[PDB]
Amino acid sequence: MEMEKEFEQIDKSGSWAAIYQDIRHEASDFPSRVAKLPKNKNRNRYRDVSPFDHSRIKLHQEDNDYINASLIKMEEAQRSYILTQGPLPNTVGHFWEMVWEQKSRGVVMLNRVMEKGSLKCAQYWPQKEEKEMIFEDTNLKLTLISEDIKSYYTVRQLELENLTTQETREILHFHYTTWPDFGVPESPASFLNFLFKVRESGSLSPEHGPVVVHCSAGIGRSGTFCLADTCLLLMDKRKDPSSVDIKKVLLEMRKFRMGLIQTADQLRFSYLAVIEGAKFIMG
Ligand SMILES: O=C1CN2C[C@H](N1)c1ccccc1S2(=O)=O
Repeated sequence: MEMEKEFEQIDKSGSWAAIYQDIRHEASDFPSRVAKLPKNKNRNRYRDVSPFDHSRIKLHQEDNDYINASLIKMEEAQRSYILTQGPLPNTVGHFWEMVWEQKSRGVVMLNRVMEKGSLKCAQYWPQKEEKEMIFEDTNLKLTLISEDIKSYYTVRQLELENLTTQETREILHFHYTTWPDFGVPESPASFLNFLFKVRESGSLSPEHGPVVVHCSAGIGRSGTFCLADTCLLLMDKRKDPSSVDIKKVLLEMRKFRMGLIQTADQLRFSYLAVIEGAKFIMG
């Protein structure tokens, strides 16, 4: 079926939970043996969210190459994304090592450091120009260059230096700051505006390594971001845009990381975002 009318048909019939459970039943199951090794316990935020072995990002290190991060490679859309958990106190150096080694231009953050009164990720970037951060375990230096605070999101320019070679690179930090503590946003308009700002920066384009996208677990909000982006790109590429099937795209993405889209409300919000986004694109 088309999307917008499949949408109204699920709303009127109140069957979002059943649609979402079908997706959960049909989703791929692949091994995640490296994630579960005892030496990696303090590298995982949640025991039930792990990268598959076949698609995990490897650190360029001989001691321990493990990080909780996955490469989502979308072949028809010609887009790639790295989806990862919010960094832990003992993995902030690994996180920036990955950004460096994979040649990413941008980092997309969809959570606040504290939500619901608990810590959802480490404070992994510097908050003041004159107070830079040094990660001694991976030999990197990180400096805040500029910050632009808007009503729904903040954009930061950061300098990452490999202290071993003295090479430097400019990294863009795109921080969506207004996702509610409970539920999903009422309108997709500010999320779409944010997606378009990431696109306009070049951070999603083939002349760079894959964008790094995270929330707390790196599957819910993060899944919503890449699902909406890929669906909108396919609608621009195909002769028949009504052929884009959001449930099929989501199952393709779940071949590369488990659990993408965590609730039926997140699934409905993804539909809404793609539907509204397709109208603004045209033309
Ligand atoms: O509260 C935490 C802090 N760490 C990351 C994660 N959650 C965890 C989970 C199991 C054992 C140890 C750890 S940790 O490394 O202390």
